[PDB]
Amino acid sequence: KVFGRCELAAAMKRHGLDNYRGYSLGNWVCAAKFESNFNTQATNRNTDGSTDYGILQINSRWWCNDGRTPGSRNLCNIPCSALLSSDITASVNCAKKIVSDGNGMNAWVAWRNRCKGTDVQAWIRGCRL
Ligand SMILES: [Au+]
Ligand SMILES: [Au+]
Ligand SMILES: [Au+]
Repeated sequence: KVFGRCELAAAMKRHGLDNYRGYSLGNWVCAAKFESNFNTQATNRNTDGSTDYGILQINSRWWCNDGRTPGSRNLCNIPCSALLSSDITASVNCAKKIVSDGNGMNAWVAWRNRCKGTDVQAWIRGCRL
């Protein structure tokens, strides 16, 4: 599914991402925009052989098993295809774990390069939350 901006904001809000680890909702919406263009099905291969899955582009090197990422971990203990569902619960729950691990949202390259230090509240503007 390709979410609408305020549609994703609302769904991320109900799953408890708004100020989760101090990251306002706009950070999560901004990161999803630039990671996946709000598309739950987005998949992108990394140069290292891993693949990024879903609306928050969670990586197979560390977080999920896709069956083809040799020498890697599955710390969310999920097949990566679970990250492509139109229900974003699995992506969210895995991301809480990622963002909690000491590197915060800097684990998301699109966030660090396109969201961090920006006026991210603009991503939730006009949304009913
Ligand atoms: Au949801
Ligand atoms: Au949830
Ligand atoms: Au994020």
